[PDB]
Amino acid sequence: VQLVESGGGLVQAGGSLKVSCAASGRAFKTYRMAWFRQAPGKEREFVSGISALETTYYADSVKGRFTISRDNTKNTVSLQMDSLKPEDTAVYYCAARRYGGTDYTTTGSYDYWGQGTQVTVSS
Amino acid sequence: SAVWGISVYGVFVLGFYIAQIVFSEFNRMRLSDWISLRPDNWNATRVAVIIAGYREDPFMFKKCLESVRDSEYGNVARLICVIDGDEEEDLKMAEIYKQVYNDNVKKPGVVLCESENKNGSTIDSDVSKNICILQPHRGKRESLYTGFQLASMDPSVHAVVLIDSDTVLEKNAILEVVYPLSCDPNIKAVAGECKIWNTDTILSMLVSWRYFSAFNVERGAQSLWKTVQCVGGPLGAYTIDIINEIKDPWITQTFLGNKCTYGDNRRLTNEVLMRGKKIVYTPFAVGWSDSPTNVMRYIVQQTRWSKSWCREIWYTLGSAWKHGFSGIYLAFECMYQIMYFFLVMYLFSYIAIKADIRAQTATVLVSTLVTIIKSSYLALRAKNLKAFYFVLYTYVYFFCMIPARITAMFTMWAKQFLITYMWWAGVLAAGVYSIVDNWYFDWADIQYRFALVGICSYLVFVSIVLVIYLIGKITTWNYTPLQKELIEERYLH
Amino acid sequence: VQLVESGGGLVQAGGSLRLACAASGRIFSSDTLAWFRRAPGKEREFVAASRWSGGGTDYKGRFTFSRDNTRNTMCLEMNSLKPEDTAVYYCALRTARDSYYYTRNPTGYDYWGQGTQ
Ligand SMILES: CCCCCCCCCCCCCCCCCC(=O)OC[C@H](COP(=O)(O)OCCN)OC(=O)CCCCCCCCCCCCCCCCC
Ligand SMILES: CC(C)CCC[C@@H](C)[C@H]1CC[C@H]2[C@@H]3CC=C4C[C@@H](OC(=O)CCC(=O)O)CC[C@]4(C)[C@H]3CC[C@]12C
Ligand SMILES: [Mn+2]
Repeated sequence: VQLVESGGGLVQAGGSLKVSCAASGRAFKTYRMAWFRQAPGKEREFVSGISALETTYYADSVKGRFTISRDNTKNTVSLQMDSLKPEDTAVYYCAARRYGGTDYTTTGSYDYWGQGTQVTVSS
Repeated sequence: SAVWGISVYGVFVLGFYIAQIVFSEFNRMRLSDWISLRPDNWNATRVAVIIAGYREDPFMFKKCLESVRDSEYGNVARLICVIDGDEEEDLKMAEIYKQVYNDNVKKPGVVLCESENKNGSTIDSDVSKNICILQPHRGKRESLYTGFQLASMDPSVHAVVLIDSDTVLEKNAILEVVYPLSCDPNIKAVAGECKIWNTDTILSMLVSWRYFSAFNVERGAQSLWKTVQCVGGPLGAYTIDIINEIKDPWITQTFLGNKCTYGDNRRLTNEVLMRGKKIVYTPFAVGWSDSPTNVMRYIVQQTRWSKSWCREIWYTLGSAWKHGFSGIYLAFECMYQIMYFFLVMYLFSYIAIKADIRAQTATVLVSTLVTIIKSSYLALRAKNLKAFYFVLYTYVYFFCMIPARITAMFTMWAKQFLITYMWWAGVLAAGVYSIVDNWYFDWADIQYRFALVGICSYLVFVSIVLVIYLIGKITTWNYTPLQKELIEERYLH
Repeated sequence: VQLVESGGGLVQAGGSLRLACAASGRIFSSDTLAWFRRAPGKEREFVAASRWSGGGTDYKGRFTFSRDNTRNTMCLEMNSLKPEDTAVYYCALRTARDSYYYTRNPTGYDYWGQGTQ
């Protein structure tokens, strides 16, 4: 499967942005889509993800902070940026997984990745 | 949507089953109360036993003759045996009859049905000699008419008992099917319970359990309102006046597609129901008959029964109209059968098209739960632990009755099982599409792991039931006590 | 179906004698067993009978009919015997293959036991 990341931009604090991870292949609903952020200071950390059965998973202070949704019409997954703050400036990546274990936060659990997109916020 | 449909399906099935159980229990209590007032050595009503059959097994025919002879009653007018065929190979059962009873075959010149004189005295001279009948092969329906004429000539005969050539009677079977009709003048026909002696085959045991459940539930519910359907057959009684007055319409009717040897019983029951007379069913009388052990033969029999039911449903509704404040339950059940078939077909099509793991697991779990409840009720009523094997009846029912019903509806180089093969191919393709589309492993999702656990538990339960059934056959525990002496006598020939 | 019986002996006005008739085979639950007072050489008469399924027939009240229904044998007991009453008995059996009516005629009976006093 091929994952293409598009979106992002430079906005003020508290703005709204939309990020979408385009994908295509023989099957897309079977794949599990998750979003990972990467900052220069630290390593990649799990922030949000959705399973095959439209189950919503969020990290700490992401339960009501961000919303994740997917549609099978265009086979893409989109995430909404709500209440952006400067400490959230990181490179966002999308991953697709077909077979996996119980854990999902682990970076190495997902066997696929994408180019990623750059999101920067200052004030 | 799907969950709401599954819930309403389950609640409707449970409610109907509970209502039928209550009706059967009330009917059983009423029959027990009636029996409690029965005087000792009651022989008010005479019995004229009529036996008909074709290609009967010699051992089975001898056992049936012994069983009817072993029946204990105050007075029996005569025993009438009618044999469908008169060929040279058909004389074996006639000679067997000569071993048990007198040699009075007295081969008629021609079958009486199309004879100008429709009187039994033409071919019979003495009423106490237990005359036999050897008519040419012209249909099983014609055989019963000759026996009916033979029984009708005696003014001392007040009722008759219809038993098949293969069925096995008990000592008190005759009394239990003739007592209820005497107490109430409105009641004229009594139906006896039918059981299957052999249960070695998985199909045979499931068929036996289904027959037992039907007789103990649907027949009781019908008899509570006194609207019993298919009263005739093995272990069945009929009052002489009704049969005497309806013999001509039952035999003069013509059909477009008729089997070489089928025999019509639903038509006779409907004709009895036209007069408005009430029909009751009793479970005290027990009859034992064989069942087919082949899947193809069972499918053919189910197709024939479905075709007969579809043909007779037109006249079934008319009988309920004649009864005042009665027959509404019968009409509701008749509509419920087709409604249930259509709804289950729609549900199967929907779950096949959607191919959703959550919905399929939920509906299969609901079906397993309701089947387990039904099996538990059957075990409690029958006081036997073998009723828990009814859970596997769902598979054979789905794979046999539905194609049989489709073929029966379509009919109204065998080209009989072609529809069955098409249905099997369609269900296999649907299963392949469902399993291929949902091919992933995500243990993180709670719903996916729940569905996997449920389907694994269902498969484990099915495998465990199959294994315990298989080891029961080797242990011979599942073998019915009656069939043990039958096979022992067959071995000791 | 062969029937054999044993018993008899001294007769007294106040004495009572018990007779049992054993048969080999199956009764078929439809055959009636009957006794006869005297041998058919000169005069024979009916005394008592009862269907295997149930019921009874006398001539009385001096004759009691009992059926074991387990070992296919039956026992007959009489009280207040008379000098003219005591004679040979046969405990014959009648088959139901011919007809179910109560013939009551000794000619119709086919199975005859050995005559013992
Ligand atoms: C008597 C019978 C008893 C049967 C049960 C006995 C006990 C066994 C219980 C478990 C049964 C199997 C369940 C799945 C186990 C998967 C285990 C596993 O890890 O499999 C690996 C394999 C992929 O392996 P791979 O990708 O190489 O590596 C993965 C990790 N890196 O993973 C896979 O390929 C997983 C594929 C699983 C697909 C399962 C089917 C899902 C959909 C089922 C729908 C059924 C609908 C039926 C129709 C209903 C209509 C009403
Ligand atoms: C890839 C291949 C080898 C697998 C094929 C899978 C299906 C063909 C099988 C698996 C389990 C079966 C099911 C188990 C239980 C039921 C319930 C049954 O409905 C009732 O319970 C009626 C009850 C009654 O009134 O008797 C309808 C069929 C159904 C869905 C069965 C349909 C056929 C199924 C789906
Ligand atoms: Mn047969």
